[PDB]
Amino acid sequence: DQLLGVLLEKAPPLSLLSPINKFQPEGHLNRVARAALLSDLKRRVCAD
Amino acid sequence: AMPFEIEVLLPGELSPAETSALQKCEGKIITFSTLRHRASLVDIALSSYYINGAPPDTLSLLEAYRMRFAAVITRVIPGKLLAHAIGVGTPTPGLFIQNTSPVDLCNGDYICLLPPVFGSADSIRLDSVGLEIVFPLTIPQTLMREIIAKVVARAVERTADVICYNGRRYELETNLQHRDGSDAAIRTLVLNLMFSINEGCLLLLALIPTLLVQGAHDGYVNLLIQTANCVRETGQLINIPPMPRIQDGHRRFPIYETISSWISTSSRLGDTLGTRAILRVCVFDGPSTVHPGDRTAVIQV
Amino acid sequence: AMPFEIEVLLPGELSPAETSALQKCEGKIITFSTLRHRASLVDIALSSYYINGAPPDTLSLLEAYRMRFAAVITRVIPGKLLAHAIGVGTPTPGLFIQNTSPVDLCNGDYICLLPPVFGSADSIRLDSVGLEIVFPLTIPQTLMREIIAKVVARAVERTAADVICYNGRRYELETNLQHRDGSDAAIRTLVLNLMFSINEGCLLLLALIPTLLRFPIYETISSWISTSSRLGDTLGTRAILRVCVFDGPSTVHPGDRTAVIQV
Amino acid sequence: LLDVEATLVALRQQHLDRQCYFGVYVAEGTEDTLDVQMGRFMETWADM
Amino acid sequence: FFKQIRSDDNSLYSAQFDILLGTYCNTLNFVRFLELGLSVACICTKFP
Amino acid sequence: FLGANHHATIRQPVAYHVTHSKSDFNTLTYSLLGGYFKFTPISLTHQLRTGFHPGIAFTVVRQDRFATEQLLYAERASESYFVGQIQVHHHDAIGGVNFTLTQPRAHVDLGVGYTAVCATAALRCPLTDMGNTAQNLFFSRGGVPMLHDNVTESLRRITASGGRLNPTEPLPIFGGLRPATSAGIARGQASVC
Amino acid sequence: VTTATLKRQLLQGILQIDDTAADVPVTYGEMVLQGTNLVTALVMGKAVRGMDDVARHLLPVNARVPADLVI
Amino acid sequence: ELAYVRDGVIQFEVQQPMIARDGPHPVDQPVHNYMVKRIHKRSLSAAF
Amino acid sequence: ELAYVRDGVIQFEVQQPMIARDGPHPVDQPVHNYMVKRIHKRSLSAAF
Amino acid sequence: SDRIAGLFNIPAGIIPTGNVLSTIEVCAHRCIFD
Amino acid sequence: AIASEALSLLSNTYVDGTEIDSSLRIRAIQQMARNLRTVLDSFERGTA
Amino acid sequence: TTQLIQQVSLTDFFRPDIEHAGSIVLILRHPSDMIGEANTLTQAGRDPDVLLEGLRNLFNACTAPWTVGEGGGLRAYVTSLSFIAACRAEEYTDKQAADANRTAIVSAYGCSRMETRLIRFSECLRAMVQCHVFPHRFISFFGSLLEYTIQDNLCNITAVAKGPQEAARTDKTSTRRVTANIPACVFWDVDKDLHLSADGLKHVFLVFVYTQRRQREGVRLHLALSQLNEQCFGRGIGFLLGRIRAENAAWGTTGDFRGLPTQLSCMYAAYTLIGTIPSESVRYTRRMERFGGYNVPTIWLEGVVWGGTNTWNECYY
Repeated sequence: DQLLGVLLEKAPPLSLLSPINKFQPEGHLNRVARAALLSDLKRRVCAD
Repeated sequence: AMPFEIEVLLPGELSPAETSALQKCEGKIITFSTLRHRASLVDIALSSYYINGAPPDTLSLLEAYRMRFAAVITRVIPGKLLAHAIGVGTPTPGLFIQNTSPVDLCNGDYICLLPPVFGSADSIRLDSVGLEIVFPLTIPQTLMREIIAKVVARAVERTADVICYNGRRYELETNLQHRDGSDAAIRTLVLNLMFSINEGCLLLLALIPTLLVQGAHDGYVNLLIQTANCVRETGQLINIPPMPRIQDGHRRFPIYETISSWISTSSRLGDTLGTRAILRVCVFDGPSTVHPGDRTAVIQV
Repeated sequence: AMPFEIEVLLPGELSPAETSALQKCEGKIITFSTLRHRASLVDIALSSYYINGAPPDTLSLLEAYRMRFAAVITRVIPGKLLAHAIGVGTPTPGLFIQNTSPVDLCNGDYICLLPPVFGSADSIRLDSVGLEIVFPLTIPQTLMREIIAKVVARAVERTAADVICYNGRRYELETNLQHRDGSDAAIRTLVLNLMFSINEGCLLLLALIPTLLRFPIYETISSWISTSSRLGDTLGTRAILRVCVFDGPSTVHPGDRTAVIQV
Repeated sequence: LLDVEATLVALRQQHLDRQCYFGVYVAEGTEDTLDVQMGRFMETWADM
Repeated sequence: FFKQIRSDDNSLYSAQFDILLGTYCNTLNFVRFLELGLSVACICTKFP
Repeated sequence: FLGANHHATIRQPVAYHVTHSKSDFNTLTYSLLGGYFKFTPISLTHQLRTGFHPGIAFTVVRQDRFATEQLLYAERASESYFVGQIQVHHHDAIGGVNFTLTQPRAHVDLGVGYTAVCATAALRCPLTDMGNTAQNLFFSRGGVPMLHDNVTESLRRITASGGRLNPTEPLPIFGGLRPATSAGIARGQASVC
Repeated sequence: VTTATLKRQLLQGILQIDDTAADVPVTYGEMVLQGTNLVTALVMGKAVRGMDDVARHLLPVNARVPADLVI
Repeated sequence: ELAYVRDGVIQFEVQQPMIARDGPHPVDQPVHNYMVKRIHKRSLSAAF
Repeated sequence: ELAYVRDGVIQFEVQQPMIARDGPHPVDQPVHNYMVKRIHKRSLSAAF
Repeated sequence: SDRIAGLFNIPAGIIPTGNVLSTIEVCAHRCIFD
Repeated sequence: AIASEALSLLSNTYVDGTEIDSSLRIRAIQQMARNLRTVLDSFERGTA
Repeated sequence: TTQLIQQVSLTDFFRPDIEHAGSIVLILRHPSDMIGEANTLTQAGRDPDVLLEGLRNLFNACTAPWTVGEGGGLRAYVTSLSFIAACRAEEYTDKQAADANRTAIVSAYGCSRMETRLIRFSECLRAMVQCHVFPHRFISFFGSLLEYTIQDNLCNITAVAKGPQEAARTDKTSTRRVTANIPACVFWDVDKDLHLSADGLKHVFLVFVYTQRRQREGVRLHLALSQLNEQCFGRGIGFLLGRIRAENAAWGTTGDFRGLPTQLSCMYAAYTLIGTIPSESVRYTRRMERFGGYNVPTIWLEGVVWGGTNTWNECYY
């Protein structure tokens, strides 16, 4: 029970973690590309 | 040393399916007039409360409940009922009571005992000996002191019924016969009152206007001047002039004496009009909310 | 018969400057809303005493210290912090205490809690975690009336726009400054309830019989008797400890420490 | 809705500028109304 | 200077340590260019 | 000396509106009519209770709660679990003795990136009706009150007769202004707007 | 990890059950803390897990149980 | 003996490969990342 | 390897004798005087 | 601040206990440790 | 005197498998023994 | 199962070589507090400098007068109950026993200037009740004397503060236990007055009595022993002291409430709960006993479990 309880409060949602890995290169993104990433996250959240 | 346990001998002439009726009544409070280790059943009946041959009433029950020794049933076996005293000074490491009232008991509250007031008494009808066991109500210290306020306000109108708590509505009823006790209640009231108005009270009256203009400045204070009030009215009715100064000025101070005299009255007021606290619920693991009927652990106060 | 010991997981990431005060705060009294073996550090902190989304006054504490369970800091290790519950009857052996009040406690006197009504609370700043802690004062039960009355009657005199003594020592109450700021705010709710609760008495009494020397009487009387009893015990509280020494200092000066027994 | 005390307090702390005082002032006098009108007002208007 | 006033006071029984539970290291993957499938497009030849 | 702009009962906007109405000499007469209704905590209690639009718009915002069926996936050896040793203590309780068993433990995650991942997949029942239940600001003991307390009490009564979320009728001297719990709940936890 | 209904919905056509029974260990690890990591745990406030091996570097049973394995 | 640990720690030590490139640019250098994290403490309880 | 020592300490611990007395003054208990001394560093030199 | 530093010399070269087999850019996730 | 957190160790409890508790118990034993030796000598001293 | 307490004090108001074990000892607050307390508590039209004179002339001839003010350290802490009884032996109704007590305690102490100290203490108490600074607020119950050791002008008392009486092992002459005993002049059974006369549990109270009539002050204390609880005990004594309550209610004192009686003028008695007797019925023996060379009657109780929470319950009503 407690192991599963710990495992829950540790995992971020899939619908956000999935694209970040696909936008990994030079993973200190510049001022701009971060905006494109966020504007597509606000859709990849509602969409699924 | 050891908990001062008390035993009350039930008679052998008891109904078989009445002992199992008394067994469920574990964790409830009975009282005594004389505190002996060996006592008998009639001494905890309803007849034992009789003022003189007549069935007692509320304003007579609130003088018995603070002139009797409270005690808690601990373990009952067929032919022997064992209980422990409370306000005596003996340790009671193992103690548990039942939620006698139809209200909820938050954790950490203080518990004061109350007479049957909600039209629903759960007594037991003992047929062989012809008795009746009055089980009081374990009401928290706040709901009590409000119930007592309402009931005494009604009793003064017998000498010419709705409360809110947690959002529920409980309506009370009583029997205000035997006027003399209700009378003595009034002398108690006026004896609390007269000592409250110290000589320096005119200096507090000197502020009634300034409390109203300040009353229009905050959202809390304009409610402290709620419409039903003598302060706001007299601020509209009776303004106060100046006064002669303090005699023996360079040493005394009247306001300190005022409120110091008032606080003792504040301590003893609900004490003598209701009853002193006897218990305080303190669980260590169980749930805070103690639903009606459920039993819980308590420590002396 | 086992002491009700309590463990508080003192988290890391605390600057040693704060632990240097936590070690020194070995003997102050902390309170829990409910009594648990394994407690938190957020349960003790002032962030629990909030009432209307804001820090409380010196009146709200006067119900807090009645609806919470006090405990004493028994010993501190660099990892966690321990305590023993005091309200219930447990055989806790050590159970010492330290004086947090500008009053010398005599021997064999009983003590009651009292919020920081005068002077700012000697807090402890755990800002590296984001909370602070303040502790109650320990004044002998013989002075509770005197203190809580003199300060309030001083506030009333300062509203319309003095020293307490004990065992060969006079402690000034004004503390030599115009404290009509802040102190004029942390208490006003108490006197506000006070004056409006006493004024109705001098008027209701005259309403009944004025020759002693539809605005219902039967309902303003309840609001008078209910109120004056509601505060009637939040102020007139009872003792929880007693100082009993066996070959120690005769008295205890403010800041010192000594051992007690439970009432 | 009608509580603007503290808001106005914190608002009268900005970098207020030397704005004109035409529509936010009032006065009075004692003459003939035509005289008052065309005199001390209309001739100082074009400079106020 | 830390004299024990009466006798055998507290804080002499702490035994509160902290332990290094273990380390972790990683090793890289030495790739050779000719092993890749991209080497087909070019004819590498040394020329000292 | 004959009234300024920012203090007058009628500021420039009304005259602007009467200058460029493009209206039909008939509804222009009526257009100004509504424009003279007050805007005060007692005006709207007259305009709204009788179907008048006092030239102002609101944006409702209600937050609800939906029960989900989560889905969890974790990686091998993503957590190191250290198990302490059991210890037993006891204390007398109802009737007799009562025992208790405690055991300390600890954990730390061995990844470098993110090892576990969560995905809320299914949909259970909605726990709260998406209904109309307005919020009554009168619960608060907030800022400055009016100057005639009868007007404040009148506002409270009028508003409380405009819905069902409201404090009890006799306001206490001190407390929390709890609302009266109804005797029956039907569709789910009421969401306040 | 999931719920019963999602489990059943995934075991119809989306996931092909590969193995219905697998092997897993039967015994925990241990941490002893004796010897050199005990002298240093008391004179100072430190101790190393593999303390007895790092000083040389410088200078079990499993059983079969029913499960639901998938690809 | 978990009851006596003030805090258990661990260590990660990862390296990253580089890529040789032409000019002009700051030449890439090998990097070394060192990591340390703490443990949390939990417990259980049962009673009869 | 004296060049590597940041600081080296040596410690003492003495237990004073105590006498039994009589009187309405408090009793005496055996003290424990702890202490810690630190090493001073120096150097020499000679040249030819 | 940062009591966690200074206990043991951070690049403590005792012996590895396990391989990491991740090799991901880590500077992006500075937020979950020392 | 004997202080708590030491008296609790000196009390005739059960053996805990850990060695930390045994070492601490021996420490407390030795401390109490030295104190007792001092106090016993104290009488033969103070009689003079 | 018991609880002891210790205190080092002067031996001027108390000699443990003279009271026997089981006698109640009382504790005093610092006299310096009375100054400020009377400074703001005295009634208008009355000067508290008479209280100043009382205390000052008292402490001028009791012991080493210096360490008058603050920081005295070594103070006159404890007093015997028999002492405070015999300096007011002119108000106890059973005259002969109280008079024997007085002459015995005047002869058993130092022998020199105690007549002086007694009249000083009596005058001091009179003055304090006259300036509306009551003695009950300054004198508390310490314990029952168990064992002592004295020196030149200084003592060291150890007394029982909680628990059963006869569970305290002492190294006296006869046998290692001891029982409580009080002078027979202060004993006042409450139940007898109301004639309840029932066996069972009985509390023990420590009750003061105030008679403030102009320049005719009066202060005396008893040790009550009744069946009543702490709630209705006040009603009971207020009842059998009817004349005194009026004796203070009458002689105590547009328009103002100034000139109407207050709590301070209408007070007559204050009491505290100090113990319990949880036996089958109370037995106690009045046997005449010797204080060294004189014989005085005492009350020998049995099985008293000392209580606590020293809160004073007042009676002006």
